[PDB]
Amino acid sequence: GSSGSSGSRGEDRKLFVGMLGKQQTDEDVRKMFEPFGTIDECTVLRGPDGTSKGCAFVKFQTHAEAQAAINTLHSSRTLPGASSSLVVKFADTEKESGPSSG
Repeated sequence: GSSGSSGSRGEDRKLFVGMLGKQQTDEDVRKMFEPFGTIDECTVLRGPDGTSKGCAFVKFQTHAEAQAAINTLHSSRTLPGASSSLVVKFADTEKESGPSSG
């Protein structure tokens, strides 16, 4: 009842996608994630042989849009030859936490 789903911690547009296949690329993911918002920055994590390690970061135009995707995309479909479904969850960027004076 207009409550429950909405409410996630981590104010960060960027998102961490997993369970990706060599077939799926920035193009697919982008056009596949766009349907849930306008993407601005999309980078895929690959190795030396341009092989999709199985993860990619997505940066929507706004947070609201970011959550939208996950809400659904998250464990939604099961890309070809992929153990689990499309694992979509907010991403985390190195931070600086610690004592203020010392």
